Amino acid sequence: DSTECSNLLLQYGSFCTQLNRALTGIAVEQDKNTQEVFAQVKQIYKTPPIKDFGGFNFSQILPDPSKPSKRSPIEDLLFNKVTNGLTVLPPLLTDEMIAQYTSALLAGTITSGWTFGAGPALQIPFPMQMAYRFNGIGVTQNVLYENQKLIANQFNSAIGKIQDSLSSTP
Amino acid sequence: YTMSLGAENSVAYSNNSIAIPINFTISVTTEILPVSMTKTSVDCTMYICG
Amino acid sequence: FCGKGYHLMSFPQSAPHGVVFLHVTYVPAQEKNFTTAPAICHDGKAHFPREGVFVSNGTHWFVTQRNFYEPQIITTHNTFVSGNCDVVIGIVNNTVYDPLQPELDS
Ligand SMILES: *[C@@H]1O[C@H](CO)[C@@H](O[C@@H]2O[C@H](CO)[C@@H](O)[C@H](O)[C@H]2NC(C)=O)[C@H](O)[C@H]1NC(C)=O
Ligand SMILES: *[C@@H]1O[C@H](CO)[C@@H](O[C@@H]2O[C@H](CO)[C@@H](O)[C@H](O)[C@H]2NC(C)=O)[C@H](O)[C@H]1NC(C)=O
Ligand SMILES: *[C@@H]1O[C@H](CO)[C@@H](O[C@@H]2O[C@H](CO)[C@@H](O)[C@H](O)[C@H]2NC(C)=O)[C@H](O)[C@H]1NC(C)=O
Ligand SMILES: *[C@@H]1O[C@H](CO)[C@@H](O[C@@H]2O[C@H](CO)[C@@H](O)[C@H](O)[C@H]2NC(C)=O)[C@H](O)[C@H]1NC(C)=O
Ligand SMILES: *[C@@H]1O[C@H](CO)[C@@H](O[C@@H]2O[C@H](CO)[C@@H](O)[C@H](O)[C@H]2NC(C)=O)[C@H](O)[C@H]1NC(C)=O
Ligand SMILES: *[C@@H]1O[C@H](CO)[C@@H](O)[C@H](O)[C@H]1NC(C)=O
Repeated sequence: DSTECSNLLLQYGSFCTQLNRALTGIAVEQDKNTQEVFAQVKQIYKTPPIKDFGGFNFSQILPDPSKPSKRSPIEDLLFNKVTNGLTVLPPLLTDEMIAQYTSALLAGTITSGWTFGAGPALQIPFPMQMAYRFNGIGVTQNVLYENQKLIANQFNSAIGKIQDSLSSTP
Repeated sequence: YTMSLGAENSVAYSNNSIAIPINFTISVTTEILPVSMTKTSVDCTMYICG
Repeated sequence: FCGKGYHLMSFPQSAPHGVVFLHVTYVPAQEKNFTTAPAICHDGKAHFPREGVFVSNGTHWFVTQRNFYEPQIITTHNTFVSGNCDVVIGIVNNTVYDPLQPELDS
């Protein structure tokens, strides 16, 4: 609040304008980064009420209705595990909207595979989508269909191990 | 206002239904990428001292 | 990476201190619902699509490419046999045509 200090500071020119401009550029850049990463879909997709995906369990990654924040158990664990003229500007996208974007991406990739990323979302059963992915890596569809229960059990076990590993590693 | 992320689109998922396209659109989109800047040189002696 | 949609080609254009890429992409449109099955049960054998998917318009079963609707008759050539019908969940019963059958029929 010193007037004399500001009067002496004016002799140095537009340094303060440069610093404010650079900080403003960084602040808008962070919001641009968040838009680029998360806002890649213009449709907010939602999962069907009945979670019949041919044995595949997505409860640990889909949003929990019981939680007020509408986050997944994995996302909730992630948020729990992260802990003089200065001001902190809030992010343009809040945590619930970012969670909503992730939920839309999850719903699109579960119900429509990769179709929603290239155009209109085309529905496909999840085992058939997994079979398409199997064909992508050079494994025939029959292997997926014959061993569907084993693949679903392995996927569920791996997702559970992911949650345990995140909860158990500092 | 509170911003809207996107229009809601509930995909009609079921265990035995698929959606197959009957048509296509040839879409051309633009992507602008900067490559170079203006090449500026500053004579340090002449700038500071003339 | 090269435009929104399935990338077909791109064209470069010069710009002041920059480049403009015109990405020509293929976008699916006018989608239609069909009834689908993982496999077709014929003669106690399970048939799976070689390059496409099984679709049904309500009464008849066909195999079509995934990105465009072009129904074709489910033949021996376009499907591959792996196992019986007891393992695959959701297999439906339908005939599989043989193009060799009229040759020895005549
Ligand atoms: C998917 O997995 C979740 C989590 O493992 C299952 O939810 C559990 O269900 C059992 C039995 O109903 C409960 O005792 C557990 O407490 C539940 N866990 C959680 C974290 O909620 C769920 O049953 C599985 N299946 C489906 C169809 O969602
Ligand atoms: C696929 O969509 C194209 C749109 O480009 C359709 O082409 C149009 O067809 C109508 C009907 O005859 C014409 O009046 C338009 O002039 C056509 N547009 C162009 C650019 O040629 C095409 O008919 C559609 N095909 C199907 C099977 O629906
Ligand atoms: C495929 O069938 C589904 C189910 O009949 C259609 O989904 C419904 O479409 C009507 C028409 O707009 C809506 O009023 C319903 O709310 C939709 N249901 C759900 C769960 O979203 C779907 O539109 C059909 N798709 C095509 C391309 O015909
Ligand atoms: C599904 O598509 C098949 C193939 O086009 C349809 O079968 C044709 O139906 C027309 C109209 O009755 C007949 O004139 C043709 O002779 C049929 N072709 C064959 C090979 O049988 C079938 O009707 C369609 N089903 C539905 C519900 O649309
Ligand atoms: C598809 O065809 C199979 C083969 O005939 C059917 O399985 C038969 O089902 C009847 C009724 O329960 C049994 O009496 C036979 O012993 C079964 N045969 C075999 C080889 O398993 C099956 O039911 C048919 N499915 C549909 C939907 O028509
Ligand atoms: C789809 O689910 C219904 C019950 O919801 C079941 O009767 C039917 O057999 C299932 N179809 C497939 C292909 O899994």
